[PDB]
Amino acid sequence: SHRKYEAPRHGSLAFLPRKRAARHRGRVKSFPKDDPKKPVHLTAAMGYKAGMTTIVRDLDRPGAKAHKKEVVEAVTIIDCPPMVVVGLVGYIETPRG
Amino acid sequence: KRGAPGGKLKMTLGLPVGAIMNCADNSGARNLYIIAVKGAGARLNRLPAGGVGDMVMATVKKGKPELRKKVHPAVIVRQAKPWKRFDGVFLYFEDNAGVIVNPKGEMKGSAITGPVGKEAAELWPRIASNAGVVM
Amino acid sequence: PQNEYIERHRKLHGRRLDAEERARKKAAREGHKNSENAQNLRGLRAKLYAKQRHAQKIQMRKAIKQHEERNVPSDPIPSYLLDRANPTTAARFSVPIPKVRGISEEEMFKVVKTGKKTHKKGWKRIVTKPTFVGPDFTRRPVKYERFIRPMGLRYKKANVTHPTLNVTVQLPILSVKKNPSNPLYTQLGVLTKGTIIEVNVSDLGIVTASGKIAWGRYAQITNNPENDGCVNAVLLV
Amino acid sequence: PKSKRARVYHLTQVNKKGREAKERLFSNIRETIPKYQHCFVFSVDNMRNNYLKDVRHELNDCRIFFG
Amino acid sequence: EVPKAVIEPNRKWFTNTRVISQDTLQSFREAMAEKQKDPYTVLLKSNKLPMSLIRDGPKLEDGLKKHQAKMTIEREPFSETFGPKAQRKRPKLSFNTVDELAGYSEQSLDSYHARLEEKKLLSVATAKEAIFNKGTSKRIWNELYKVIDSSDVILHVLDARDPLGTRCR
Amino acid sequence: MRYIHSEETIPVPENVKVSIKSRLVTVEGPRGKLQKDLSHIAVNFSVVKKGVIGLEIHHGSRKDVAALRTVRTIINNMIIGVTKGFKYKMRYVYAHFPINVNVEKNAETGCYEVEIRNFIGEKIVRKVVMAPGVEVEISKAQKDELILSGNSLEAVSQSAADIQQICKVRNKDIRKFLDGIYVSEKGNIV
Amino acid sequence: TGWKDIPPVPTAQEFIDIVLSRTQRRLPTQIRPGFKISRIRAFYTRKVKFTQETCSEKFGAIISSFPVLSDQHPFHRDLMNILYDADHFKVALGQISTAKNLIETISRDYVRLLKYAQSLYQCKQLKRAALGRMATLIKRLKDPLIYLDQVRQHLARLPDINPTTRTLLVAGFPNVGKSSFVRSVTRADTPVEPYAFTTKSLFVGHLDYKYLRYQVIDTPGILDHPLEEMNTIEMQSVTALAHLRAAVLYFMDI
Amino acid sequence: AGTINKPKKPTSKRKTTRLRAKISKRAAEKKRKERKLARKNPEWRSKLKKDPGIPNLFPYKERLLQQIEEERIRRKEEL
RNA sequence: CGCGGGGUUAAGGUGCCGGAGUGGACGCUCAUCAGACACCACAAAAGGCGUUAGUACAUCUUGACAGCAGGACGGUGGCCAUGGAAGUCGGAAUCCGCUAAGGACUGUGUAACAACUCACCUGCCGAAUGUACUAGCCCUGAAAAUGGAUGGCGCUCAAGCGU
RNA sequence: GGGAUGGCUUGUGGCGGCCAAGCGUUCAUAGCGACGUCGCUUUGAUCCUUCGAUGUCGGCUCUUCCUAUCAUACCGAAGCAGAAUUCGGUAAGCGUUGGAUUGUUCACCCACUAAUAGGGAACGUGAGCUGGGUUUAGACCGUCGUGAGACAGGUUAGUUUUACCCUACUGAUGAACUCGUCGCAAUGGUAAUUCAGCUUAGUACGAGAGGAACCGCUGAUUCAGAUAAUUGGUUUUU
Ligand SMILES: [Mg+2]
Repeated sequence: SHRKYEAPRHGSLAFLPRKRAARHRGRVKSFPKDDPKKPVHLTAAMGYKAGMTTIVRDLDRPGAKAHKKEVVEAVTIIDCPPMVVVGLVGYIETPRG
Repeated sequence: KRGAPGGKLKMTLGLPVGAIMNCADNSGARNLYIIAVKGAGARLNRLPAGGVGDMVMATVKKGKPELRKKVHPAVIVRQAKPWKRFDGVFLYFEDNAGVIVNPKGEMKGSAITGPVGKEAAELWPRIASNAGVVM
Repeated sequence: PQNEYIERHRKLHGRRLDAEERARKKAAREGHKNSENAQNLRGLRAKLYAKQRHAQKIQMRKAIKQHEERNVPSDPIPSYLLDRANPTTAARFSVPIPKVRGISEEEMFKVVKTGKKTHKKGWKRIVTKPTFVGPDFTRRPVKYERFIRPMGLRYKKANVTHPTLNVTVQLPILSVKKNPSNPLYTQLGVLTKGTIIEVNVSDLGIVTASGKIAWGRYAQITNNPENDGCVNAVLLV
Repeated sequence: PKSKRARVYHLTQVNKKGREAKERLFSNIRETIPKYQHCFVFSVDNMRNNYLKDVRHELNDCRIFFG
Repeated sequence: EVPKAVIEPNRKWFTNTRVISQDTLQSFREAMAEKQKDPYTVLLKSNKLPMSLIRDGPKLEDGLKKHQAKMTIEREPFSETFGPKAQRKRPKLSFNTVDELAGYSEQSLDSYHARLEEKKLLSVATAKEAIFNKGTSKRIWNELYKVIDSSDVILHVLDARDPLGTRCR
Repeated sequence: MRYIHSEETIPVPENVKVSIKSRLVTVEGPRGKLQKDLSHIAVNFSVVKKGVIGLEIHHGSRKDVAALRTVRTIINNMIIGVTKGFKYKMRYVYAHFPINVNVEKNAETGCYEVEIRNFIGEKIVRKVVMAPGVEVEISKAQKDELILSGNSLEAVSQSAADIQQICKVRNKDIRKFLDGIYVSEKGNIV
Repeated sequence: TGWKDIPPVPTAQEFIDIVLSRTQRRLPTQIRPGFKISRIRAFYTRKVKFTQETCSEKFGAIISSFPVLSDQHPFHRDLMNILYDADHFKVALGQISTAKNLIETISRDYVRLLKYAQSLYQCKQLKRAALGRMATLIKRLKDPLIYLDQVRQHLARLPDINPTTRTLLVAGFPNVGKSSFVRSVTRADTPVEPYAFTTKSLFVGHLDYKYLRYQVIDTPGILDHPLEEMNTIEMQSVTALAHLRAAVLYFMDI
Repeated sequence: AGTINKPKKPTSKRKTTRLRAKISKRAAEKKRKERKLARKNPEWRSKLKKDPGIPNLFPYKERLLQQIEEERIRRKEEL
C-alpha cells in the first residue's frame, strides 16, 4: 500500500554510479560551441588547488540588501603556472561522432 | 499577507518549536512558548524553527492571566545561538527573547526592555521605533 | 461599481471588435466539435455525454412532433375537488407475491464467537436481516442471549401502498405475521421479501360495513430491506 | 454521407406553399380573365417593389397579379 | 439448506385484523383527557391502541407555522418573485401608513441597538483540550445504549452536592 | 463508389503566366510571382482551352474528387494575389493606455517587424516578425490602423492573425477590458 | 464591506454532478469481492461519508455566506425585504438547511447498516441507496437554488451604504434632476435621462467637505399614492427615507 | 490527450485459457437460457409474416404487377 | 500407438521466425496502442458533421436542395396587466384584409419606441435532391497501479475483414 | 495423522401508479418498453434521542508506480469591475508538513503552508524492527457451573536466537589484444522546486472600501552536488 506521508528521494539519480573516477585528471566533456565569426581563442586551462582564504568585497549589486556595503566572502586560490603548447589534434565529423 | 517578512537573509535558526523565550516588551507576559513559525516549509520529521526577525506563533506560559488563553504573533528580537551577518561577524545574545505583535507587525506593548537585533529592527519598523538600543 | 455596471459598460463602450464574428465562428464549429466529442471522449465522461445527448435528441424529437401536431380529468370529481392534485387511481385469496427466494439458516445467521482462548465458543447467532421487535421490548441478558437482533437493524415503520386508492403512506408496523422461509424467522420478526406483516391503517381512514374503524390490516413486503434500508409493503386488499 | 449539414427545423407558424399555391394562382388568373376588358403587362426591374401595395390600393377597381 | 418460501392463499390476509368502535374511541379520548402522572406508578404492559385517533391534535399555532412556508410557495413561486421572469411588483409590508412606518422604524432601531448591546455583553483563542470531550465518545455511548437496551430498571445516580448538575435530562 | 472522371476548370487572365511542372504551380503577374507545391494531391493538369486550366481525377473516390475544389480555389487565390493582391486592415483600440505601434523593415532579413508597447500599461515590448512578401504600413487616412498588403493571402492573413494573437488580455474580464488589435477589413489591393 | 464573497450557487443537477464527481474522483473506486468483508465495509462506508461531507460543506457554505436578516441594520433588512421577499429568502435558506440535516441523517443510517452488511453486493446496494436518496433530496431543491443564485448576484452588485455616517439623501418625483445633482457633486455613474424612472435602484456617491467623507444617495422617484399602491422601485426610496438618518434633499421642479 | 508522446500501459489482446473457457461456458448457458425463454415466451407472433414486397427501383415492377393480375384473373376464371 | 522405407492426407497452415503462395477474383476498413480464435459481460430503442451499400416516403424546367439581390405589409400600439411593455418581461386568445408572401411573430435589440433578423414569397442560377430507417466495416461505449505482448517481428489496393 | 469471488469493481435508492417514442399485434388488442413524472421515505431550526467488535489494524525506515489533480504550469466558461474565487479541460514534471488526544473501532481537532490529493506494489494467507486483534504454562475479580472447569467479560506478568551459501543490489580488481598517452560516444541514468520582497503602482479598475499583471531586480523554502577561508563541535597531538 501507499506511503502515509510523502517525502522526496535521498540523493540524485543523475550522479550514478557512485564509483571512483576512471582518471585523476578531470575530463572536459563538452567545449563551448564553435562560432567561426569569433576571433581565435582557447577554451580551457589547468591549475593546482592551493587552498582558500577570506576577503572583504565592496558590493555593487543594485536591489540587494548589501548594496554599497562590505561583505566577507570565501575564495579559493588556484596556482596557475603558464602552460606549454606542444601539439595539435584534428577532428572530423562521422555518422558515429 | 502572512507574517513571514520579505528581504531576510539566511541566518542560523536557533529557536525550534517548543522553545520558551523571554518576553521583551511590557505587554504583561513574561515568557513565550513557540508553537509555530511563519513561513516554515514542509519536510518530514523536521521541527519548524525561527531566528532573529522571524514571526512565530507563541502562547504565554507565565505572566498576566488574560494573556494565557490566546495564541499571539511574536517577533524574535534576541537569540542565544550564534549566527553570522554579511560582514562576516558571528555573534549571539545572552538570551532568547521576543515581542508580541499583531499580524501587521505593530506591537502590543509600548516599551522594549533590552536590545533588539539588527534583523528584527530592519524588518519591523515599529520595533525599530520602540527600541532603545539596536545591536 | 454598483447595480448593472457591466450592462452600463456594454452600452457605453460596446463589445470587443471581434466578438460577434468570433461567436458566429464558434457556433459554426459546434457541429464538428460535437462529433469530435462523440468519437473522442473516453470512460465515464463519454458515457455521461452519450446519455445526455440521447436525452437531448429525445426532447428535440418530442418538440418537433408537437410542432407537427400544432394544427389539429379522467374520473368524475366535484367542483371543490377540481384543479387539485388528485391521484390517478389506476374466490382465490392469493397474495401478490406467492413465492420468493428462500433463505437458509447459514445466510440468515452468522456465528458470534466468544471466549479468550484460541478455540472460540460458537453458540451465539446474529440476525443479519432487519427485524421488528415489538413494543415494550427488553433484550435478554448476554449470558442467555442466543439470538442477537442488533438495534441498528430494527424497524418500526414501513412505506405501505394501497392498490385501490393509489396512495403510499408511512405506517407503523404492528406485528410480523408470516415469514415465508421459516416459523423461527417469523418468531424473530425478520422483515424480508414476501413477508406478511400487520400494519396500522388508522391514517388511511378505513371504515367497515358496521361503522367500526379498521386500524389494523395485513401488508406484504415487496422489497429487500437488507439491501434498501427501507421497508416497502403493499396492502392486501 | 454521414458528414452533412444539419437541416434546421423551423419552429414557426408559416409552412411552405407547394403546388396548392400554384393551382390557386392558376384558378385566380383564369377567373379574373373574363371579368375585364384589358390586360396590361408591367415591369419593375431592380426595384424594391413595396409600393405595389399603394398601387393596388389606388387602383381598387383593377386586379394586379405579381406572382 | 434453501427452503421453499411460499405463502398459501388464505381469506385471513384480506380481512381487518383489529377494529374499534366510535364509543370505545370516545371513551379512550376521555381517558387521556382525565389522565394524570403519578411517580409511584410504573408501566408494565402497553395497550395496543390506535393512538393517532385517540391523542389530541396539535396546537393551532403549531399547525399553522408548520405549513406557512409551503403555503407561501404555493401562493407565489420562486420564479415569479425574483429572477429574469419575475412578476412581483408590490412588496409585503407590516405597515400601512406613514405614521406606522415611522413608529416601526424607530422600534426596529431600538430593537437592533438592544440586540447589539446583548451581543456585546455576551489574537485567536487556543483549542479546547481533548480531555474535556471525555464521556462523549461513540464507544461510551454505545455502551450506554447497550445497557439501556438490556436493563428493565435504570438507577440514575446523582451527586448530592450537585443533583441538577449531574442530572442527565 | 469510384467515379471514372472528374473535371475542374480554372480561368486565367491575359496578363498571367502559369507554369505547372510535377504539380509545382508557379503563377506570374504584374505584382510578382507565387509558387506552391501541390504534389500531395493526385491530380492531372492540362490546357483544355486557351486561357483555361483543366484538372482531372481518374478512378477516384468522393474525397479525391472533392480535393479538386480545394486545388481550384488555391490556384485561383494565387492568380488573384499576383493580379490584384491581398490587403488586411487591422484596427487597434484602447481605453486608457495608448497602444504604441512601430513598424520597421529589417535590413538583413528583408521582413517587416511590428513592435507593440504600452498594451494595457505593460512594460514589455511585443515584437511580431511578418512573413516575407508582406508589407505593413501605419495608415494615414484613419486613426489607429495598420494595413498589411501582399501577394500571398496565406502570408497576409497569417501575419494579421499573429498580430491579433500576440495582444491577448489575460486573467481579466473580457466584457470589461476591450483592449486589443483586431482585423477590421479584408479585400484586394486593387 | 458588501456581499460579493458569497460563493456561486449551482443548480440541483450541477450540485449532484459536483458531489458525485468528487466522490468518484477523490476516492479509490476498485473493490474486489474476494477481499475481507471489513475492507468492503470500510470502502463503502468511506464512500457514503465522503459524499455526505461534500454535501454538508457546500450547504454550510451557502447558509453561512448569505446575510442573516435578523442581524442586519433595519435599513438593510427592509431593503432586502423589498428586493428579494424576506419570506421567500428565509424559506429558501430553511430548505437548504433542512436538506443538509436530512442528508446527514441518511448518511448516519446507512453507515449503521453498512456496519452489519455481509457481502459486497449488499454493501453496494446500500451505498447506491444512500447516494440515490441524497440525489433525490438535492433534486427537490430546484427552485430555491435558482432563486438563491439570482439573489446572490444581486447582493454582489448591491452598493455599500453605511447607515451610521454623514449622508445626503436625494428624493422626489422622477425627471426633477436628482441624478443630475448626484452626478454634479459625486463621482457615481448614475444615468441621467429625460424619461421617468431612469434610476430603478439606490445609487451612492461620495464627496469631501472640510476633510470629511460624505455619502450621497440617489433614489428612484416616488409618486403620490399611499404605500399599498407603491411598487418595489419606489419602496427602495421609501425605505431609504424611513430608515437612514440623513439630510433629506427633496427636489422640486417649479 | 498526450497519448503519442507519453503512452500508457498497453491493453493486451492476448487471451487466457481461463477467460476463454469462462466466456464459452457463459455463451452456451445464455444460449440454453434464451432457448428456454423462447419456449416459455408469452409474446404474440403472427402466423404469416409481413412480406416486404417488390422494390420500387426494380424497373419491371409494373409489368410484374400486370402479370400478377393476369394469374389472379386466370385462377378466378379457372375456379 | 510393434520396428523401418516409400506414397497420400486429416485438423491446421503457406510474409519471416517455419515446411508450404508477398498465389488468383471482386469488394470493404485507416483505429491517438485498429484487426487478425470470435461468440459472454460492459451495452442501451446508446452516442458519432466517419465511410459505403440499400429500403421507404417526399420535392423537382409549372425551376427542387444551397446561395445572392429584394420584399417581409395593413386593421394594430389586437385584449388584460405593468412605473414603462408597441410581435419579442408576462397571462390568455391568436382573426381578417392585401396578397406573390409575410406568425397578432423566430431571435438580436430599446426604459418604451426605433432598427436588424427568421419563418414565408419573388427575381438570378441550373438538375438533381431532402428526410427517416436497415445492413456492413471504423471510433466512443470506463481504466488503475514493476516493463510486455494477435506467440514474436512486423503488416495498411495487408501479412486485416467476407466469399 | 491430515490442512492452512476474479476481463470482479466505479456517479446517480427501493416499492407502487401513470405517461410514453418505439417492439409486437392487427382471426385475440393483450403483452414488453427507454425518456420521464407523481406518491412515501426548519421561515436558515434543534443542541433534552451518539442505537451492539465473530471479521483488526498500526507505527518506523525506504524505493517505485497509477491518476481517479490538493498545489504549482497553461487553457475554456461564469456579474468574472479590480482583488479573491467557482465550475470544467490538458497534464503525475515537481511537491504534499509539524503536533495534541488511547476512560479507545484512536479517529477527529490545532497550526504552519503553494497545498497539506487519493490509491497500488501486503491485507485475493504468510520470517526486517517494534506496539494493538492476541489467545501456552503463574495470578485476581465478574458471569455460569455441585465440581473439574468453561466464559458476556475485565486486569497483571510472561523464550526463537540465520547468513560465511546461490542470486539480486551496491562498490572494488581483473586474464586474453606489447606497453603507454590523448580522445570519441553506442547505450544506460538524468534535476531542480516553491514562495516572498523592490519596481511596475496606490497605477489599470473602482461610487467607495479597496486593488492587480507582463518586462526588469533581489532574496528565501524544499531538493541536489560539493567544500573547510571563517564560526561552532569533536581531542590519544595524551
Ligand atoms: Mg430621468
